[PDB]
Amino acid sequence: RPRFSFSIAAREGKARTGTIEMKRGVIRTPAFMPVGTAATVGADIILGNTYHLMLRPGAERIAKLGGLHSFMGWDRPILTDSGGYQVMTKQSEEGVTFKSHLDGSRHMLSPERSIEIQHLLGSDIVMAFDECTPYPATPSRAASSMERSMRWAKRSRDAFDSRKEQAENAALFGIQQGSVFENLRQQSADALAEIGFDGYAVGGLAVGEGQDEMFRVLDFSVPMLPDDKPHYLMGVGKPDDIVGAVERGIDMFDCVLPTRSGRNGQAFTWDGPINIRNARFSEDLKPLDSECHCAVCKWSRAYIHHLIRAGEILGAMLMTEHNIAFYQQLMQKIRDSISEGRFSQFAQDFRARYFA
Amino acid sequence: RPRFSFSIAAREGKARTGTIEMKRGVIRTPAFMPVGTAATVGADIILGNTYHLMLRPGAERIAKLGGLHSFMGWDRPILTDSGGYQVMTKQSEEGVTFKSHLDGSRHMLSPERSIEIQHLLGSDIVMAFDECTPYPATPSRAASSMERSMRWAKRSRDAFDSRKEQAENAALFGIQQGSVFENLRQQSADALAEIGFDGYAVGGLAVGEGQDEMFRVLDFSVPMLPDDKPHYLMGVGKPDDIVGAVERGIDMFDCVLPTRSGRNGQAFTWDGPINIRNARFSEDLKPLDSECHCAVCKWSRAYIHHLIRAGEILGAMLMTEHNIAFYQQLMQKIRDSISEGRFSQFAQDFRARYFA
Ligand SMILES: Nc1nc2c(CCc3ccccc3)c3nc[nH]c3cc2c(=O)[nH]1
Ligand SMILES: Nc1nc2c(CCc3ccccc3)c3nc[nH]c3cc2c(=O)[nH]1
Ligand SMILES: [Zn+2]
Ligand SMILES: [Zn+2]
Repeated sequence: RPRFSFSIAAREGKARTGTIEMKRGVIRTPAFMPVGTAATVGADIILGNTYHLMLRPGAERIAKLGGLHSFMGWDRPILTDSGGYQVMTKQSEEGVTFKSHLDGSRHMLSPERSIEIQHLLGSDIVMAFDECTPYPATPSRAASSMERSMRWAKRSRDAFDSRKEQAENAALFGIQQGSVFENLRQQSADALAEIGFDGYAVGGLAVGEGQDEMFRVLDFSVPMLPDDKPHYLMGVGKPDDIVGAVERGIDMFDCVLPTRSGRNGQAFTWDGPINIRNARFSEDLKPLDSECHCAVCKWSRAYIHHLIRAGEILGAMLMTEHNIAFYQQLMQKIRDSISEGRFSQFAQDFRARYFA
Repeated sequence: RPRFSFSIAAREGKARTGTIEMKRGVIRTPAFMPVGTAATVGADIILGNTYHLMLRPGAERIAKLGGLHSFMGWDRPILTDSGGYQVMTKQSEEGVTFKSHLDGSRHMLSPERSIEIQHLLGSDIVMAFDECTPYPATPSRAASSMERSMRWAKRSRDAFDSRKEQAENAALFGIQQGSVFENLRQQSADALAEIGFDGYAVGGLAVGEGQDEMFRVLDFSVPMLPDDKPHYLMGVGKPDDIVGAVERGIDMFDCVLPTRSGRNGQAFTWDGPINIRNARFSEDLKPLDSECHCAVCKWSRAYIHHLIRAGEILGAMLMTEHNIAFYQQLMQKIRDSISEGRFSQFAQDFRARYFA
């Protein structure tokens, strides 16, 4: 396999389905990328949590232990974020400084240090070091923030290219910013394409703007990115957010929801989310989702309800496994429907059932 | 398979190894019986938690859902306790009354109601309704308590025999009491044998007495029980407690330790218990136990350490899976060594390593 090759196998409207080939494995797109620590080692790529890892146990320590693949027992691709979003504290053109709440140790984050940390973690897809602009933002502040992120994007590119093992075996994604403003999104896309990256992320969304505004921003933002490269929407999202983002040309997704909801009693089903702790499930013998193929859907809603209400860790684990599996089944149905030219119909059918 | 058949295949000293045949499966002895809600569905029999189940969701509701086997997705034998130990509040010759902290509902427990609840749960091994005598106890109070438990044992026998489906398909164990007093233990054993049960439990231990006292009580108590029937030590115990109890003729065990320790960072290993949260494991690449065959022993001590320190539910789940698996590997090595006539040597080797 090559270091990085993205090929589009089928299209329907703005939606695409295809593959990213990397040395450690093939990623089927559109892809959902789950938190790597969420369950036992389906997903083609998992996330490492750069910000958490640089605090505990530290990037150098992870490298001493053989890198994240050996550490987590996962030999397929891993994507890491650049760490600044999670941090953001004192910011400047050099980077961000912050104090660890874990032990008071001081940490600097800069484009160069972010790339170095991700190199030490051994991730396969490295994110440029950006500034996630807060929402809402004025045009002036969004522009200043986006401009700093583009200078940091070039510094991330150079730092990545200066590490031969990283340049030859990993891939680097640039991150578009610009808040909700079309002209800043265009300026950011042009700056990123002039630098050149392996894939392009749409950053600065899933920050509280709501689905309508998010879709409006995707409508003009995704076409600004190189069509022949993967498009990664960071932090998105609920199942209906994912369907609509694929309809707007997104290829890759991550979201805290499947694992967070799995810890707070919420299960995703084709009939929408349910809170399994509710008394209405105490005698419900149907599996979590009727059509779900996951291992949990052996276990009834009644039993999972019981486990969670009883405080048993098994309950939260089964809920999390189901949610992660549901997201991957969603992505499989998206990929198959695009490939078969029936994605528009799938999206309509999905939304009628999910919101009924 | 018969309703109940216990056969002893080999002996070494007071230790025995063999099988209990029941309609739903064969139980290899000496057996460890794990909490059924502890992990996904090795163990030959699991425990139901009668006291918890009669409060949530209620025995009638479990029966409406098809009984515990269907509810928990476990088609092999299940043992249930009689519920009074866990309850013990107002006590009398009729039984015990108590108020549920969950919803203030009033509940009575009597020998008849305890047997009925266990019938509704559908368990395969039913415990007689006893009074677990507190420790320490005076001879007079231990005697009064033991005498009440023997009257309740006969009432449990009669209630069990009056339910044809239970009498024909389940088994009933009587529970020896008498605190630490040899003459009361003898009186209790004689009373139970005159009633007649399928197996005999040694109750009233693992209540704070310490291993020396527990072994002293087993030394004279286990020989009082019918030799050709299984001997169940309730609530025991740490791995070294189990080894010494097998050396004294016990066939069946249950204990909260594997799951409790799995939730508080403690892992059982052949080199003794370790607290995985300790910083000394942050860079330890060895699996939880070096010789352990469980699935966790793919994962290093360093990674499990990280997961638990990071608050990830996956960490507690892997710890619990390892501990349950370690207990079953312990029981397998006990059974094999007795069968091969090398159990005395195994016990010596186990204790030298476990306490080194
Ligand atoms: N670098 C960066 N990360 C974002 C994340 C975290 C994604 C991430 C990837 C991999 C691991 C953890 C987190 C966002 N989450 C929601 N909205 C987000 C926006 C951004 C953004 O603009 N920039
Ligand atoms: N009925 C009874 N139970 C006991 C338990 C719970 C065993 C149990 C079995 C199955 C499920 C839950 C609990 C004890 N636990 C520690 N020491 C114990 C003593 C007794 C006892 O004397 N009587
Ligand atoms: Zn499922
Ligand atoms: Zn193990």
